[PDB]
Amino acid sequence: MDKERLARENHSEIERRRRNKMTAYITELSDMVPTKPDKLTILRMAVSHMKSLRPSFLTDQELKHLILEAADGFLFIVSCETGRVVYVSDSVTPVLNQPQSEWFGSTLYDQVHPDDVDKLREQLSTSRRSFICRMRCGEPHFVVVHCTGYIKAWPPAGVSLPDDDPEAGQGSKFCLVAIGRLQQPTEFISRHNIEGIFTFVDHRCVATVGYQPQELLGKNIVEFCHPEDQQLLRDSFQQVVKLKGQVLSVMFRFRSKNQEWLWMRTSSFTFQNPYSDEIEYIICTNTNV
Amino acid sequence: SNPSKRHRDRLNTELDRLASLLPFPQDVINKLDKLSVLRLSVSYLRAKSFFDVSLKGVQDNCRTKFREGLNLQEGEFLLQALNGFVLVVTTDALVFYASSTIQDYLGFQQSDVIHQSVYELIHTEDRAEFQRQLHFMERCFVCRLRCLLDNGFLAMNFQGRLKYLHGQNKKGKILPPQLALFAIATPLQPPSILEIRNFIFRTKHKLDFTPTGCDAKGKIVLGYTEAELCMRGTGYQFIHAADMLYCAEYHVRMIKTGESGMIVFRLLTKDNRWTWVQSNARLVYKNGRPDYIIATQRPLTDEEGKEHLRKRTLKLPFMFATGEAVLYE
DNA sequence: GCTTGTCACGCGATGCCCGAT
DNA sequence: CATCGGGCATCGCGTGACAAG
Ligand SMILES: CC(C)c1c(O)cc(/C=C/c2ccccc2)cc1O
Repeated sequence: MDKERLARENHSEIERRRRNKMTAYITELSDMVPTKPDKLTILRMAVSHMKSLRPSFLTDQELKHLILEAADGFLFIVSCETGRVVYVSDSVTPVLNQPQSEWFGSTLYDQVHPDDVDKLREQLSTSRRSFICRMRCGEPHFVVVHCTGYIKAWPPAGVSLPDDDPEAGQGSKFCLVAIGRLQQPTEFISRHNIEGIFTFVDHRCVATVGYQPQELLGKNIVEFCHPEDQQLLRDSFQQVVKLKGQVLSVMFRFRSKNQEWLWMRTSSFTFQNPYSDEIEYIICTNTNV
Repeated sequence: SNPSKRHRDRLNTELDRLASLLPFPQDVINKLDKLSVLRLSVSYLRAKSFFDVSLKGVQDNCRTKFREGLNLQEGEFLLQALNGFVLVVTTDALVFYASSTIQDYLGFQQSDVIHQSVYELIHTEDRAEFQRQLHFMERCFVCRLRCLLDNGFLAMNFQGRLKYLHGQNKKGKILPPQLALFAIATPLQPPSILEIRNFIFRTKHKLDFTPTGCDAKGKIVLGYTEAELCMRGTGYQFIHAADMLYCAEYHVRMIKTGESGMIVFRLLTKDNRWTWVQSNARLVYKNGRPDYIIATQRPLTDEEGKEHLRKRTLKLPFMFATGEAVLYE
């Protein structure tokens, strides 16, 4: 219709529903404070209640509460210089079943799996960090932990460092402030050293064995193989080296991530260095049966 | 002098008193409108009422004053370690809360998002999935939210739970609490290295392609230093499995003619990432017989690496395989 | 030079309060 | 014990000033 009137009536409706939102908010405030009154009474009671309740919208522990309710985890602040545990929150008890007694006075290297101790180093050398390791907990018990965090300049602003504090003589230059949290018939290809260690894992593994590629790399394939099928799979891996370029097929059952046994046919052959004719790796095509 | 003018003056002075009490910096308070003032005070009241039910540091056997100072900001430390932001949303798709870091990731200031419908931030193609997530109770999903930094969207992983939002005092002509999503939203993560910088780099290898030298830019791109670069096997230990046969063919071509020809493949970096390269392998001779290889690579992007892969000349097994790798000494 | 939105304002229709019936 | 008219306060409506984008 007419230009000016279309604009005018839509402005009418905009102001009308502005007043509607206002009234709705005021009745929300009426629902939200201790104690039918008109809108001015509601506003005065609300400002009195807000003055009784009282810069950030939430207090520090409310923010922490929201975070930990959402996705668990525990905060740890270590130093990159030695991995020394500068700080660890209380939530490490519900996460690792460990007291704060165990992490203070220690380093992060003492709290993770030994074979991870070097991966840790690569994450602490010299913004964001995101890795996974195995942390401790009547014999030793490790659990997978996904850590994510950042590198911060030490000491933090606003936190006083007294003279007699144990941190006074530390003098770290950088810190990892992170949070750590717990936790189909196809085929996939893989590469192995002549000892049998996964060194390349096809992404189709999740569709065939359910594991993520990271869950397979670095481990020997026999580790996932039924204790009986192990000597046969080993003989296959050793004879595939003697017969370079030849195909060796072998059937064996593979423990899925759901800890089921899946029968698989693995066909292996060597990779020949085109100059030296030396074995670079073993190519396997692991197929479900 | 005017009746209704003085009535609305009373309304406005109470609105001013309400705005003065909001837990925001005064530079944020001054640029607030009255509607947002009421909305934010409602949000603050609902938050404090829920915390009065749900909530309440260093165990007193480890107590140092620096540790106590750190504990008093433990919350902000966790917030900075999120690499993302907290989102609490109600069954009515109302943003019960969003952390300040949302401004760092989407450009929306926290002041403008609370007590507003979360769908205003979410792609129309993903609001259905989000609402399906809003209604056995842990949650893990993906969603694309509005990105004002791009000015433009951002795909984010949401990890969270549904917990009863107490203290909301809902009614009907008194209601029980309903499930609100408490979640952390983080960006998505890619797996391949692309150089932003032309960054041509040469490396020397033995006749079996075992690396022996590498220039500066090569270090900048692949992440290894010289020693660790040579002590990891030959060159085939770094090559993506979907490319090893093509590089082997071009290696035999170089063995038989001296020149590789322009080949395209992927190489494993120190952080176990794949980087695309267009490379060329030439043989230097000593006394008329091959001595070593000088392979020069140009860093490529995935958009052109995949284009080279789809216009592949030869086709060989594992050509389209995708996967991760490792490398030891 | 247009769009969207905030704020104030004029204006009556009821609302509350309360001497006076 | 109400009922009833005063005058001011609430309250919702539409429009104009003005400004950020
Ligand atoms: C040292 C390592 C990362 C490396 C390199 O710096 C170049 C090549 C390139 C090899 C090649 C093969 C065929 C044709 C042309 C080049 C392979 C590597 O592992």
